[PDB]
Amino acid sequence: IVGGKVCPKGECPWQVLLLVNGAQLCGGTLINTIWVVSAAHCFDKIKNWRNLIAVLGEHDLSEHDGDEQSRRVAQVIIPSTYVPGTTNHDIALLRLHQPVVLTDHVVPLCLPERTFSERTLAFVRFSLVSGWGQLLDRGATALELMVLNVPRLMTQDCLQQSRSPNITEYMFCAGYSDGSKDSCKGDSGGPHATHYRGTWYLTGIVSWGQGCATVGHFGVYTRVSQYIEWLQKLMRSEPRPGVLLRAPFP
Amino acid sequence: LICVNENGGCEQYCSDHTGTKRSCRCHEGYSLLADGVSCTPTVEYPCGKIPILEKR
Ligand SMILES: [Ca+2]
Repeated sequence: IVGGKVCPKGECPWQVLLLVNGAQLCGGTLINTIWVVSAAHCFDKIKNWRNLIAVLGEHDLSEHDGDEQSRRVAQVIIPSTYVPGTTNHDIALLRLHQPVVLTDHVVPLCLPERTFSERTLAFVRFSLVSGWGQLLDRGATALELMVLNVPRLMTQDCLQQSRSPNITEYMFCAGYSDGSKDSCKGDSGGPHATHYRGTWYLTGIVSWGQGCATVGHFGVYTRVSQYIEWLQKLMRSEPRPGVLLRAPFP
Repeated sequence: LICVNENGGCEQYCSDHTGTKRSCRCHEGYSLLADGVSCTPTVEYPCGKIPILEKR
C-alpha cells in the first residue's frame, strides 16, 4: 500500500496473509470460518500446493503475539474463464483445511447479495484497501498491515482520465491519478471493503495496475459483484480431491 | 418503496414483491427488527463488524 497508514491492530480482522514456504505471497479476505477470497493470479507459479498457508489475525510480521491463526489451504478454486498470465476474471476461492476460530481479531467480511452490491454498494464513493505489500513502487514491503481509503470510478471515467490491458465488466478502477496513493505488488488478493449503514462488505479484490501509484493511472480491482452467485454455489458444494479446482463460470 | 432507490429503506438486503410490497432481509448472523428495515446481530462475531470498535 502506497500513501496509506498502519491499520490499527484488530481494525481489519478479515484480512488474510497467504504464505508459500513461509514467504509472503498475497493477501485475501475471510468471508466465513473456512472460506477465503483472493486473486487467481497469485497462484500462477505455485509448484507444490501443500506449501500454501493462510494466516488470520495477523498484524505485525516481526513478532508473534498469539492472535495469529494459521491454516493449510485445502482447495484453490478458480473460474474456468481465468487465463494464467492475464488480468480478467482475477478471483480465487480458497477452502481452509480447518475452520478459523472467530475472535476479536478474526472476523469475516460480509459477502453481499448481487443486487445490493450492484444497486447500492457500487455507488458508495470511498472504500478501504489493505495489505502488507510494497510501501513504494520498487520499494520494500510493510511489516505492519497498511490501509488506504480510495474512491471508485465509473469505468467510462477511468478510461477518460487514464493517461495496456482493457478495463472489463469484471473489473473496476479506484484510487488517484496523481501518483500519491494506490495498492501495490504484494497487496494482490486483499480486500476492497465498503461500509454501508454500519456494516462492511466485500466489493473488490486487489488485482492489477500500471506499476504502483503511477501518474495518470488508477488501481484496478476485481468486481466481486459479478461472482457472488458463483461463490455462493461453490460454498454449498462438497470438496473434491486435488487442491486446484477449475470451476465453470458463469 | 422500491429497492433501487435508497435501498428500499433497508439496512441490508431488499426484495421487491408483486404490488407495492417490499421485504427487507439480513445476512446470516443478523435478524430483522419489527420496523421491517433494521438488522441486529444474533451472534458474537457477525460479519462486517469490528469488535474492538463496537466495544469502543
Ligand atoms: Ca505477528
